[PDB]
Amino acid sequence: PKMKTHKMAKRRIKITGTGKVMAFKSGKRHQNTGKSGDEIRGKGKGFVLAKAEWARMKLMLPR
Amino acid sequence: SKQPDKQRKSQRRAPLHERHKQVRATLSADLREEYGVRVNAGDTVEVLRGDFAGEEGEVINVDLDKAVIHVEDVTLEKTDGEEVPRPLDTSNVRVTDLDLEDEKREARLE
Amino acid sequence: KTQEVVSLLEALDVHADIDRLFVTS
RNA sequence: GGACCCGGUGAAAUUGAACUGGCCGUGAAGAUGCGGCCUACCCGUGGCAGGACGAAAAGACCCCGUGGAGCUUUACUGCAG
RNA sequence: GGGGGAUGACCCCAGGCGGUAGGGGAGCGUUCCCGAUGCCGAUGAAGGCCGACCCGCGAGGCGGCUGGAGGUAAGGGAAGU
RNA sequence: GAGCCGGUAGCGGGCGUGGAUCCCUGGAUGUCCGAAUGGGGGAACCCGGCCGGCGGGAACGCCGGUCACCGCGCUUUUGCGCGGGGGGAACCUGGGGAACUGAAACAUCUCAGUACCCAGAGGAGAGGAAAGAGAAAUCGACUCCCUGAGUAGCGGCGAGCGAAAGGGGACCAGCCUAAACCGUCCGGCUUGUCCGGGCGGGGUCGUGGGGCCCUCGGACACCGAAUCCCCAGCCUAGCCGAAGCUGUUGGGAAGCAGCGCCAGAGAGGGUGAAAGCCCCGUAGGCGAAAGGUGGGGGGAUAGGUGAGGGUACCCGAGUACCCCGUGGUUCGUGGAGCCAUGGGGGAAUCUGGGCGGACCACCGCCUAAGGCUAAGUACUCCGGGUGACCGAUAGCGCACCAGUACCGUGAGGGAAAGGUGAAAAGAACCCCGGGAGGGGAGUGAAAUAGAGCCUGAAACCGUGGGCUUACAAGCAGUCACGGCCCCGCAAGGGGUUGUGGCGUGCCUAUUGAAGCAUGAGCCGGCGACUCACGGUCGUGGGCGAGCUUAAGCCGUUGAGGCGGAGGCGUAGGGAAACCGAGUCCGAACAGGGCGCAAAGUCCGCGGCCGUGGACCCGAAACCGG
Repeated sequence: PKMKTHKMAKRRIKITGTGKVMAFKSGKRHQNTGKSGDEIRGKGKGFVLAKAEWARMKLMLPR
Repeated sequence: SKQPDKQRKSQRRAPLHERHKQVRATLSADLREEYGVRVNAGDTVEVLRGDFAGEEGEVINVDLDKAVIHVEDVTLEKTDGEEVPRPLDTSNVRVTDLDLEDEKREARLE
Repeated sequence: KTQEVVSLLEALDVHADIDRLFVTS
């Protein structure tokens, strides 16, 4: 039987039929960061390769 | 009785007469052919195998017990000397003169 | 009768019959 | 009084295996077994301890495992009272 | 790899081929389940004992002696090998 | 159905077809312990009342029978008559209830409500006609299997834990009582109208019960039992039961040969070496009882409920509901409910009162705060069946004078050891010798089959023979050349070595090893990358929409075949609303995801990945009894 860090599955996660997977930018923001603006324009989505294998897998099945 | 060993279980552990079941057989032409129902046991016959094969003799002792019987004829002598009746391998056993001079013998088998 | 088989037997025997293989409908 | 010679009995740890010499050199840096050399017949028993890194025991002294177990206080938390 | 392979195989030359973790391919015997229109053996099942034919091989075959009863599968399957 | 006094084969004696041995069932005895229970006690022993013969009581008095513990009802009277308790491998619910270990620490968490202990029910308990579930105004007992779903979701959101309604399936199934209303009374207070307990009314299934007034209406509706025989199934033995003989190599044949039969029963096993036909009480197939336990099923027992409107109304509970403190639940303090309760307040009897997850309006559901209820799932001590299950170091450890020998005070541990043969025919007699044991004879197919006596290998100790050995180094040895010795695979090889020639053993861990680093004395057998559910790529192949749960039926062999809840692909993009081959950011045509079909899917077989004790043994320790 199987499941998955359901977690990460929650937060950051979720694949495209492409056989690939992505999670929201993830620079700094949402903690400390009076910082700047344009930097703001720094949160869309970041797709890390290689590892996204543990991931995907470990999730595998439903997502 | 549907397995190998349940044969020792309803033959010798059960009714010893079940071993009678063993004294089963036939014999000469007469009697036989005539049928085969209603025995005698300590009757006469003449084996049909073992060196002694094709021999002439009679039924001496219903040994069911030992699992077979003895045939005066069929026998042997020791080494000290004296003669003696050998063991009768139930197996090769023949009976034609169906012991029945005894009205009760003729009222069962022949 | 299983001796009417000895029949419809002698009808067509051989070795393949060897095989054989009953079955009605 | 053993040990030694007789007769009777008759174990035991360790050990890959082995007919196992000294040298001066060497190799993983303290070699009977590798090189050169010198002495060198085959076996034994009564002994004498040096070497076989001899035996005993997978160091207790050491460090390493985000091992364990006991006592301590202004260590953390929690319970008993 | 490449020049034609009929199923073999045969010819050239290129071209290496030392290899532990470790990666890929190919084979060997071990006890069992088939008996894919399969059965040997009292003039020996099998194990044993001994060998200057067959294979790169792990094994085969086969012949001589032993011993009392078994079991072999030409082929695929299975596993306490 | 004709043999026997059990495994004892041996001596000595005996019962038996005017139905013995033994197979069955119901008996009567059942010495002492053990809940023990008459009383005591270091169990298996020692003590007491009543009856008892009366008994040797030769001119002198005893065992036997018996009897009685204590907690339970209650005909209470002075209490007479019923139940219990002790077991029991495994399985069941309640009562109580833990660390390891994972999280690569560890306090939350996990292992778990597991392991253990306790109590107790049963042959099954568990549970069980709904103040339930959820929301299509849809569903309805409880249980269990598949599925839902590893989803919704819980969380130092980390390791992990991880529901349910709904759909498919097995089964079906329903009933009661306080429930003061009515009347009956019985006992009290003290006469009224109070509480009381036995009788009925009703004694609620899905809201009704009474009490009143008119319509009523005037026979098929059996449960968890109750009942009768019924097929009562089994209970061990029930019994028939197809069909060959000659010849032959053989110590033995059932083999090799010649002719012959069976047949719904060629399932195997025993038979002197392998039979359908020799034995088999077997499968063919029919058989079978006076006693012990069912459904099916037949009947009455049937116990038992079973229609109409109206009325101001009184009648399933002592605590619902609320505050705090825990539980279970997927919920780990949370926006956090339902049900269950530890303490404290302490409502209502049908416009009543909980519920549909804080609460509130409205809608929708349900009617508690007592009880009984077979069947559908679990478990093997027992008996059977079957084996790609074992073969004496494997299997339960234990294949038969083993949970016994033996160490342990104890709790507890806990072994080894099977095999002659066709049957004893098991070695009379003679020999050396105190014997054991060895030499002959005899059984015999063979005893180098010979009494722990089948096969009986190695290691290891012997007896002879070939070769070889005293100025010689290395485990090894292997290449050359020589002499002796034998040539059942001869002009080629066997064996042994005298010399010389080149040579550092073998395993783990190591930068590196002969080793002086460890591993091993020698031989034989056991002994270490497995299985399951998932997922993951590769491949062998069946349809491209592919594919099957659980179950229903069919089953010497037992033959699969139907089952369409589901689940992965059929677009995806997004937190979502939602849009959609387009979409999210945004107010901009600048990018992210995707479109572009390339399409899987089931299965088989594999290299792997997660959960698993999971490549195999290894410690110090923690936790329970």
